[PDB]
Amino acid sequence: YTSHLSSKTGLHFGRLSLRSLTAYAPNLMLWGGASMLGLFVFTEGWPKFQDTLYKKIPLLGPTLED
Amino acid sequence: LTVSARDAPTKISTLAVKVHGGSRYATKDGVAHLLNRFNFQNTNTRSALKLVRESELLGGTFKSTLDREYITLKATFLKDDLPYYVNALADVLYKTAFKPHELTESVLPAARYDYAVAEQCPVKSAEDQLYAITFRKGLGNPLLYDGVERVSLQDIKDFADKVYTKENLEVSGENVVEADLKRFVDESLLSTLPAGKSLVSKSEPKFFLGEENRVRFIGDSVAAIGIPVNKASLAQYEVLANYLTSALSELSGLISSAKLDKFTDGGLFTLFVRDQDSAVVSSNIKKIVADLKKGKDLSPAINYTKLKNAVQNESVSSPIELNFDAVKDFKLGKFNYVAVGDVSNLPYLDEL
Amino acid sequence: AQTHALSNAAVMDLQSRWENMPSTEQQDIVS
Amino acid sequence: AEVTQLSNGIVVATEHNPSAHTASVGVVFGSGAANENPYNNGVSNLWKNIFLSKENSAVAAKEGLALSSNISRDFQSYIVSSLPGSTDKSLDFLNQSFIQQKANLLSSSNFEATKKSVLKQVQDFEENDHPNRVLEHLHSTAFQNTPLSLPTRGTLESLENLVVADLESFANNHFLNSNAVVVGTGNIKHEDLVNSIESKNLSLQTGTKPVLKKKAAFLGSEVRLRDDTLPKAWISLAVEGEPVNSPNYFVAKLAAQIFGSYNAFEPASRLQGIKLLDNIQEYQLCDNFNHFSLSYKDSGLWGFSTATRNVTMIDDLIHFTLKQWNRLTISVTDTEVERAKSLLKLQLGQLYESGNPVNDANLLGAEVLIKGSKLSLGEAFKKIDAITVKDVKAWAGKRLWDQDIAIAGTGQIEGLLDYMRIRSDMSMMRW
Repeated sequence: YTSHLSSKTGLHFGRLSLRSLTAYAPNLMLWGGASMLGLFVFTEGWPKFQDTLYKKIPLLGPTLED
Repeated sequence: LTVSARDAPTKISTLAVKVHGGSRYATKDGVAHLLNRFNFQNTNTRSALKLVRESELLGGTFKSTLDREYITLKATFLKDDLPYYVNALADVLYKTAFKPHELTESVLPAARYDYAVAEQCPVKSAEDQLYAITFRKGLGNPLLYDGVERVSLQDIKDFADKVYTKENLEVSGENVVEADLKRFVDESLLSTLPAGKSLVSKSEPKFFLGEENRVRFIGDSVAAIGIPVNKASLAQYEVLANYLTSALSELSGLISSAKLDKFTDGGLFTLFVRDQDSAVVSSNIKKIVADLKKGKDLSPAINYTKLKNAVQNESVSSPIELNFDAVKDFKLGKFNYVAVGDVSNLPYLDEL
Repeated sequence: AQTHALSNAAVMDLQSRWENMPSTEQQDIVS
Repeated sequence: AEVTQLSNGIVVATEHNPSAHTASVGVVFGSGAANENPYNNGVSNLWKNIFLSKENSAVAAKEGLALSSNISRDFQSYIVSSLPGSTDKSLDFLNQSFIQQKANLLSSSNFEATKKSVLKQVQDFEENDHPNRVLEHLHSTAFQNTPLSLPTRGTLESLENLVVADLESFANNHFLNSNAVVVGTGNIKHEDLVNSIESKNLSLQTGTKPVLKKKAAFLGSEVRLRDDTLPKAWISLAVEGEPVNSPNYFVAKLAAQIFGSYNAFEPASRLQGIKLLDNIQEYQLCDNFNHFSLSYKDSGLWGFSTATRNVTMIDDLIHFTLKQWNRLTISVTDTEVERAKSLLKLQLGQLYESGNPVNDANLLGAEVLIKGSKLSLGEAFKKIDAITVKDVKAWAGKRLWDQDIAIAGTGQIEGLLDYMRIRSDMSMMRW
């Protein structure tokens, strides 16, 4: 490169760069996915949440009858 | 400012600027080393690293060595990245900034570390003592800032303006096409540095022989010896140095080094003896000096010396082509001495 | 040539582990 | 200027280069420390030393030529340097005093003097050096019960228990013609191409090398020699690299050169660098780096060697280096990869094209035995620009992620936490 190499500066708010966020986007996306998965796991006794969970999974969780 | 280069099919290259200055030309003792460690940083034109880390990003590294009379600056690069490196090197060789508040933290700790790791080994101390006692306040000087005098930034700048100048300079690089460099220095600041004067020496430096020194270092004993050599007869000492240091002669399993440092118009034949104890050294050096003074035929090592000398050369600035044919004999005359480590057992100069 | 006192690391290696030796100098040492 | 190879009984190779003018001719035997059993260790060392002493005394006195050697794991690089116009004499001496005859060489007196000299040398190496010692220990602990862990120098117990017969037996079981070559790096063209094959100029002991029953393996371990007498500290991580002749040599070399060397007491190194170097430099943590990824024909080692000065702050240095390796295998900036490519290019250019013919000759011998043909650096440069972030991601997902490590250091290691504080934190639980 004779002589100037035509450097460009990437966007960054100090430490986080656009490259790092692009690399981490699916990671954080399914980390939020796993977080909500565990949230559904933790809650089972709410009649509202139990009612919501009953319909979406009807072939594994038909457990409401006395 | 005459330059030279050599063409190479290989696709790695390096350029060197050989400033004809260093310890010998330092007005104050501890300024050459500090200047050299002060060299590649904080140009006025571009920052210390914000525009020199791009050298590594671009495929090349920087180096600024030191010697007895060469402030050598080197840079190894690829073939297609030459003009930027020439411009950067000329910029650093432009006495640019020498910022005041960037010495008490930048280079002085580096100088102290370098001195500490270069003074533990008694070989270096023996070399320094031998040079100082043989050359006085001429060629010899302390190669390293030991802090004995306070040296001020004004003095550093004065030395830099004394040595860094267009006329007293030289540039050479290998694996670089000649035309590129021959027309690239002029397209750079190296055409604008003021023309000082060539600090070369017309005649041989004055030498002193016979005197000896001693110290009381804590460690392995070493018993250096030195000879003064002039340019008229310098082949004999080189061939003898290689004869000793090799395995050709029996004085091989006890000596540590017998190198011959080369100057413009002279040098010091040195040699060393070192051992863990403080009794083997005395007998070893006694027999070595006795046999050397006896006088040994030296011709059947010329081919070995020629091979080692030729293989030693790696730089474009080839030293003078020594004539290795007028070597017939040798007989030691007058010499010098330095003793380091313990002294109570090492022999004096009278009975050696 | 009828070596005498064949006392090298070979014999200790023989007594210690014979199976791990690579089946090639075995003939030499038995010879 | 192009390397030439053939196969006429004994492989002959040549890397012509009329740049330098120090002709070198020698042999590169494809065996060494890896090709020999634990009980008789320093046999190669003893060979090299008896040569390097008595043959040196012979050659210099007779003619002008300085002979060197080298043993790394499976070489005996008995390179015999010479002048450009003095190669025939060097070849004649080599074939008259190394292959045969060995009677004028292995006198009991010369052998015994060399034996005591070797003992003294290995002893003071054990008592003085330190980074080399921990590297040798790292090899000896990574490859337990395998003909690769034994060092290239040997142990005093193994050194003392061999006199003549073992030396001759190893000579006749490894100095054959099947796995021995000739290398002529320097400025010769084809005189070596024809003079090696002559009426009798040929190595004795026709046959084949005895094949090793087991080649190599790996397993995590520690060999620490904690002694507070020594001033500094020494550690050396390791992860199993990639063997030669594999489509992973150069990508591993780049994955090592990303982090790069570092010397904390240099004005021209602290300022440059990448994240770990800055985050170390804020405090005082370390004093040296050496990212090395060594490879051998059986298996290779990707290592990380330091020799610090601070003693209380070992854990933080290790933690930061591990998090940086995880960062390497999770996400790398494009500029980092480009800088690594450029640096590795220049490093290879310096290493393979150093003016000293001996280095080039040894490397050519290594490659010709292992690869089967020399890989000219032109192809290396052509195939190195193709290395891309996805490839390095993929390679690190295999060699690095949750793989057993081996460390071994001598000094004040005591501050170092034993195993589960340096192993189970290579993923940091959030990838």
